[PDB]
Amino acid sequence: GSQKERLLDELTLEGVARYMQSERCRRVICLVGAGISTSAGIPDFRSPSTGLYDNLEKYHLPYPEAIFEISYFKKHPEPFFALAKELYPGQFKPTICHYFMRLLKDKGLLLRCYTQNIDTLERIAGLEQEDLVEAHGTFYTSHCVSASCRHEYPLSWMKEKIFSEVTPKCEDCQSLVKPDIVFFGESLPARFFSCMQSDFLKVDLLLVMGTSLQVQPFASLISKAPLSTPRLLINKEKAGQSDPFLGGGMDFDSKKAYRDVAWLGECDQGCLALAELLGWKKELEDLVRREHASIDAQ
Amino acid sequence: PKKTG
Ligand SMILES: *[C@H](CCCCCCCCCCCC)O[C@@H]1[C@H](O)[C@@H](COP(=O)(O)OP(=O)(O)OC[C@H]2O[C@@H](n3cnc4c(N)ncnc43)[C@H](O)[C@@H]2O)O[C@@H]1S
Ligand SMILES: [Zn+2]
Repeated sequence: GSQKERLLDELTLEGVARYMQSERCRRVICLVGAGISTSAGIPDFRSPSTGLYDNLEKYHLPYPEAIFEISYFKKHPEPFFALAKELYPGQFKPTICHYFMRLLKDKGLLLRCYTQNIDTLERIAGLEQEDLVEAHGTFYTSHCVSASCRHEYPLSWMKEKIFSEVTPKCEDCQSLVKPDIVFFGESLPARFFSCMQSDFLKVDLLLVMGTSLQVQPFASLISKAPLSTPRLLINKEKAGQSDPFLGGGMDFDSKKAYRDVAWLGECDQGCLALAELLGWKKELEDLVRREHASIDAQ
Repeated sequence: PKKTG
C-alpha cells in the first residue's frame, strides 16, 4: 500500500538487476526524455551550450521560451518551422537506450514507455501502440488546426514543407497544419491520463532515463508509483529530488533513502551496463548492430 | 491538464 518497504538488496545497478530477475519484478515502466536521443543527433533542451535553450538567439524571438509555447506559435509559426528545418535529421537511427527498451518489450517486462520525445525513435526501435505513451505528442503525424477540418498529414508531407521553407497549409481548407506535438500551454493527450491511472497501480520498477524532470505533469509521474516500487535513474546528472524550499521526490542519498538509485553517465552506457548484468549484452549488441545496418542500408 | 514548465 503506502508502506515504505525496501525491496532492493542494495541501492546500486547490481541490486536493480537482481530485483529485475526475481519473481517480484514483472512490470517495468520507463520514463524517458531528450537525453536518450542526444547520441542520435537531436539536442536536448536544457544542457548548457549544446541544449536548444542556448541556441535560439538567431530566431529573433521576443523571449527564448516562446518558440515552444502554443500562443506564440499561433501568432507566428515561422520561427518554429525554421527551427524544425535546422534540427530535422536526414536519418532516424535509435540509440542503444532505445533498443534496451525494445528488449524489455521482447522479454515481456515492459508495461509502458512514457516518452517526452517527439522524434519517433521509440517507434523505429519497435515499440508499438500497446507499449508507448507519447506524452508530448509526435512529429509522426500532423493535423490541420481548423476545428471543422482537422485533416491528417503524414511525416513525408510535413518534412517536404519544412525543407521547402513553405509554412504548411491544409490542402482542403488552407489553414495551418501543425505537427502533433504538445507545445507549452496545450493539453496532454487523453491516453496519457488513462494509462497513468491504470499503469501506476501495478508497476514493479520505474526506469527513468535522459530527463531533467522539470516539465509537468510528466515529472509528477515518479510520485504515482507505489512507495515500495524501486526507481532507477540513468542520466548524466541527478534529477527528480524535492527542492529544499518547495518540498514522492527522488531520494538517492539521505539517511532515509531506501529505493532510489542513480547511475550517472551516458544513457547508452548505463543501459549497456544493466544489460550486461542481466545476461542481455550480446542480445543488445546484436540487435543494435542489425537494426543500425538495416537503417544504414535504406 | 496542460504542459507547464
Ligand atoms: C515540449 C515539446 C517541444 C517539442 C519541440 C520540437 C522542436 C522541433 C523538433 C524537430 C525534430 C523533427 C523530428 O517539451 C519538451 C520536452 O519534452 C520537455 C522535457 O525536457 P526533457 O527532460 O526531455 O529534456 P531536458 O533537456 O530538460 O533534460 C535532458 C536530460 O538528459 C541529460 N542528458 C542529455 N544527454 C544525455 C545522455 N546522452 N545520457 C544521459 N543523460 C543525458 C541531461 O543532463 C538532462 O538531465 O521540455 C521541452 S519544452
Ligand atoms: Zn484543413
